[PDB]
Amino acid sequence: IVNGEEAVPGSWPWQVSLQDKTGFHFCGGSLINENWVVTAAHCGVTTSDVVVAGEFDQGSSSEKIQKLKIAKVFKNSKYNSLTINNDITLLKLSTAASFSQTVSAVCLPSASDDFAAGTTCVTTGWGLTRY
Amino acid sequence: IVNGEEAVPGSWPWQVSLQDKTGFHFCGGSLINENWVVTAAHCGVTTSDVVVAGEFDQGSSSEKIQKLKIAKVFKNSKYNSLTINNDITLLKLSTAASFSQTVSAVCLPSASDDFAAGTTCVTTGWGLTRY
Amino acid sequence: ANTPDRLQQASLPLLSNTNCKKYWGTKIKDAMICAGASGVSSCMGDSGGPLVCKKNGAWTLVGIVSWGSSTCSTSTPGVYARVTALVNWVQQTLAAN
Amino acid sequence: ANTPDRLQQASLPLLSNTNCKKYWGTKIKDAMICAGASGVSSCMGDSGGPLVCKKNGAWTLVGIVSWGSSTCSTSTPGVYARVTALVNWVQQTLAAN
Amino acid sequence: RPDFCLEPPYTGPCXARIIRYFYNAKAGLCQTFVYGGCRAKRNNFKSAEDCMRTCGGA
Amino acid sequence: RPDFCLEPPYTGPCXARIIRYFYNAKAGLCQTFVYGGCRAKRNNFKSAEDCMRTCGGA
Amino acid sequence: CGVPAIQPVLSG
Amino acid sequence: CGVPAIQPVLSG
Repeated sequence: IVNGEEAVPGSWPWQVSLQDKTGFHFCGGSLINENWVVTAAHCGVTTSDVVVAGEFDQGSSSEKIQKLKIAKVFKNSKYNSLTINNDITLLKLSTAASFSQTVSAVCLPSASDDFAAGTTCVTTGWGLTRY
Repeated sequence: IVNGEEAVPGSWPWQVSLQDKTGFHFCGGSLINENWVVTAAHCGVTTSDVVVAGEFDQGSSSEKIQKLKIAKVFKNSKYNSLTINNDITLLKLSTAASFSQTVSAVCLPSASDDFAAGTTCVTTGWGLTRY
Repeated sequence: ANTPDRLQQASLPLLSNTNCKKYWGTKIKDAMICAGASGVSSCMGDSGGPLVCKKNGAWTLVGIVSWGSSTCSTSTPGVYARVTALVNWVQQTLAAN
Repeated sequence: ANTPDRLQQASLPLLSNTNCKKYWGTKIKDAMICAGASGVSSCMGDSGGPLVCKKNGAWTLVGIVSWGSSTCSTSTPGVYARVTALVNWVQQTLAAN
Repeated sequence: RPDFCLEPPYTGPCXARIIRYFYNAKAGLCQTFVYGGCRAKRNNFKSAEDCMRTCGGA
Repeated sequence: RPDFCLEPPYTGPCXARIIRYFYNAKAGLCQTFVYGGCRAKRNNFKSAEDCMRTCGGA
Repeated sequence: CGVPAIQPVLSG
Repeated sequence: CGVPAIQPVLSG
């Protein structure tokens, strides 16, 4: 996030980090319950990647996190790799996340919810702070 | 070779190119007979690498070369990986080179031969022409 | 550059489709929602993370970070997967698995 | 930064060990022979190739490209595996295989 | 070799941080870069070996 | 991570052209370079995976 | 869902 | 050995 700010640690407890088998962060995601993460289809997640829950400081080797294996990847079959439309994938965890002060789920909208233009919303992540 | 010059094509017929399985040149070598190439021990050659004989222009896909598989690698056991002393390895080819106008062997000296300081000699290769 | 070690956040406004299309035109499709152009920008490594808005006091997933400016410009709209257009698929997938 | 497509050659003088050690000192060992410092230099990708000297109408392998200046300087001695010191091992290896 | 091997690496518009390989003709070998996850150009490979088999020597 | 992960890649004095990996702390990932074949420093790996398992995040 | 145990602080 | 069918030509 460019021109964002540091979050209060643990205050976005659904935020997960998607990492390869060496620990390299390539995408974020959101817990929607103890067994499922929603992320983008273009992230290309496979069952060799892992879901890291409870993280704040990726440079702290001591921080207490849950590295969770992925049992199955459900890429929306209508994801359009040309137009980028329908850009969503679900990850089913092989072992449930253990919810806690720093790990819990985001709510999901109903299909009919109207979120008005101009509403102040928030986005979070470990992406670049400078391109 | 820095500040060398282009060879006459085929005029160094013992010069081989040692390449990995994708065709990437990492070292030279010299044919000493139809079945054996001598090269440096620090080149780290393995039986997955290949000996390319008869080459002049590595950018020409139409040149008539012999890609030769390596059956066994004989690194001198006295090669000293700290001091670089005894830097020699022999490659036994699994199929013989076919000697020809552009492919043939260099002679080997005897252990007692003397090559006097100041003798003008020649070295050849596809190494960098500028560092 | 390299990513920050520590989790970042930014507040930002949802954009109407009409205002988003003033920049991105017909690249904006029916399962996309735009936000930002407000001095912040999602950027590489943010993809797949959340865009949340409060609904009756509870943070609710409205977007998934998807794509945008190729230099993460903070004056152009960021584009997010529109979760309302995709949540029926989410619920069906959970129910079946 | 990339190698030449076409095979290169250079003429260069053999150096005495004493003159070679004036630059490289005790790094020169008994199965090494030095050549060059004469306006040419072997460089990355040349290793393992030949240093040949011609006598009686025939070319003979006297050195194997080994090591030298870490920037391939043409004014310092190149170092080559000294084939006379290693050819007994060559012949033994061929005879056994 | 294919001319697409001479194009600079292309991160694209998506915001992932995915490690890919591209052929760098100035160096003569494949190098890693960060790909955004969508709209890849052809000089974009999942391994160094694929990259070098396709573009080596360009 | 080990401090050797922060050192620039080292080609060394030998004259081979061997593809190796080093961790680039400025970029945050491993990158290829040309190794001369002897006297390797520790930020020098035969695969990207080895490099990232040893130096990733330095 | 959607209610962090640790409240976020946003400069706004 | 040692006698190329194509004779090398060296400047100098």
